[PDB]
Amino acid sequence: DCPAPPPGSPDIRAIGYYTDAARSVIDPRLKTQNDAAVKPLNAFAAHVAKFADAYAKGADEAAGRCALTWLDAWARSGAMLGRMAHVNNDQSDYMRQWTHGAAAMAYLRTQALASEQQRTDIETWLKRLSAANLAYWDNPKHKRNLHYYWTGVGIMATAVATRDDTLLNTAQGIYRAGIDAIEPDGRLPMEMARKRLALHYHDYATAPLVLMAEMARLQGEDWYTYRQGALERLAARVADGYRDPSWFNTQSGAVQETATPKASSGWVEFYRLRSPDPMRFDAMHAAGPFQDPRMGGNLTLMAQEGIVPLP
Repeated sequence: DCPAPPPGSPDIRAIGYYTDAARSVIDPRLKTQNDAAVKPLNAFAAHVAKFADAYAKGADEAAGRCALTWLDAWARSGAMLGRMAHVNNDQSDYMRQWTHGAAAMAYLRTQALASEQQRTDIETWLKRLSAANLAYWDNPKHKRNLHYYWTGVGIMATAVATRDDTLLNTAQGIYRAGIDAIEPDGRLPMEMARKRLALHYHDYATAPLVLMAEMARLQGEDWYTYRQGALERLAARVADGYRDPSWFNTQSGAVQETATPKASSGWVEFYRLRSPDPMRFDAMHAAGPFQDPRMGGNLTLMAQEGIVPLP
């Protein structure tokens, strides 16, 4: 019983909700308007990740076809390929980057059940989404923070699913841009300027880089070896900050919000299997399970069973 797919409009009109210069203080009304506006995008992502999780469970190919049913529908309608709105900020482009990621991840781990018209429809739609998100960064005034790192997620999964080598090289450049931006002390300067949200924005910048390196294993490449030691410092700062936020308080100049690891912090399931000091990540691991549609669904299960379940 595959549920009805929601409509896939070409246009996205998301609304920025930050009111300060450091983009750290949130307007309740401006947030609630954005959520309702992006609700079809947030609903599409959660279901296709859920449909991928049920397929990964085993003995549930219908769930796998259900995710393809949803992806095919948004592919043929040209979803997210139309007009991008800039109310206050570029939130619409950011939502296109996340939803394309969730869409690509759901396709990457379910494509084994795809039909030939489902392949042409979804892969073509995934490639134009990859191109549209990429060209957005050609304006050098768009500053390449975690939204740039998150852009590589949809491109990387599109490249592994379609064996597109140019899209692979493009995603690799996004990943290496993130690793190269880490300072010797393990900080990300554009994420440290977020005042009370410096720890949250260091944590959500680590997730796209971990997921991209984990998808590189699927093509037999170990991207964790690029400038080895840098990613460890940034992940170590995140884990330490959840235990004691004093370093983020000093370097950001503002006391951090008190929040527990959740959702995209599930990159720690993947990275604890790789770190030279995996016990630093015990406390974050204990806060699981971890699921995030923008990263493919359940991160604890994918960290144990692999990202693509064997057909």
